[PDB]
Amino acid sequence: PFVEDWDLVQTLGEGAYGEVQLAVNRVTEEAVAVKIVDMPENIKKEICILKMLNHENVIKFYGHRREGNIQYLFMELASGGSLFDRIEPDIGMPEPDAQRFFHQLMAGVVYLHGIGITHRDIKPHNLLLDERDNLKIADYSLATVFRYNNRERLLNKMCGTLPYVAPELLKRREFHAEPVDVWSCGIVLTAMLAGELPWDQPSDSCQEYSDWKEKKTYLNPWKKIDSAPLALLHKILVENPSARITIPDIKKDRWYNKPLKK
Ligand SMILES: O[C@H]1COC[C@H]1N1CC[C@@H](c2cc3nc(Nc4cnn([C@@H]5CC5(F)F)c4Cl)ncc3cc2Cl)[C@H](F)C1
Repeated sequence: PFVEDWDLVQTLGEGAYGEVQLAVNRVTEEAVAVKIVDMPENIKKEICILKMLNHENVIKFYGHRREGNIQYLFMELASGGSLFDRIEPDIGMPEPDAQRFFHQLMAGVVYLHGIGITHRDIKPHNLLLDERDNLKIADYSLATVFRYNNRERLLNKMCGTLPYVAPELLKRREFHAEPVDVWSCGIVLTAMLAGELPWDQPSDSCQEYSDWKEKKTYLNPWKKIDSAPLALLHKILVENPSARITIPDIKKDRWYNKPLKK
C-alpha cells in the first residue's frame, strides 16, 4: 500500500477507530506516522485539535489527505516506541528514568491545559518516545476543549481506560477536566515505579482502591515504591478532585525536584 508520495511500511498500532502506519517518503526517505481512518463529527473535531498542537512533548501534526472514504492523519514519528514497552512487568523502571519521563509528561499536560485541551486518555500506550528518549503525548481522538474564551466547561462524557480513570468520572454527573488528567498521570507514575496497576477501577467495589484509601501502603504496588515518590502519589491519587494536587503544586513536590542519577 501507499499514499501519494509515502509508502506504508509497518503497522505501529490500532485503536477504537483506525490503525497507525509508518510511512517512508519515496523521494526524500523521511519517515512519518499516518492514522488511517475508515468512514464523522469526531474526525472533524480531532483534526481541529491536532492543528492547534505545537509543543516538544506533544505529537506534531503535519496535515491530512482525503481519498474517498479513507483519511490520512500525518503525525510526527516517535522512533523510540511507547513508554509501555519501557516498563518491565512487576519491576517498572529505574527511578531517574521515571522522574525524567514524568517531568516531560507534566510539560505536555501543562501545555494542553494552557491551550484549553484535555487529552482524556493518558496511559503508557499513548505516551510515545522519540530517538533522544523524549516523551510525546499522542492520540487526540478522545481530546476535548474544556476552556474556550477563558471560560471553563465541565465534562460529563465517560471516557478513558478504567485503571487510569479518576473516581469522579464514575460518581459525578459533571466534573472538572484538569484533575482527571492529573489522576491518570499518577497511575502512569505508579506503573513506571512498580510495573503494576494498583486497581482495575477506582470504585467502591474495588478492594485494592479501598485499601489505598485506608493508607495500607504495606501492600503492592506501593511497597515497591520509595517514600519520596510515594508521598507525591499520596497527593495525586486523592478521591476529592478539589482536594487533589494541581500541576503547579506537583512542580513544588520534594521528589519532583530531587536530583536522581542512573
Ligand atoms: O496502543 C493503542 C491502544 O491504546 C493506544 C493506542 N495507540 C495510540 C498511539 C498510536 C500512535 C502510534 C505511533 N507510533 C509511533 N512510533 C512507533 C510505535 N511503535 N514503534 C515501533 C516499536 C518500535 F519503536 F520499533 C514506533 Cl517507531 N509514532 C507515532 C505514533 C502516533 C500514534 Cl497516534 C498507536 F498506533 C495506537
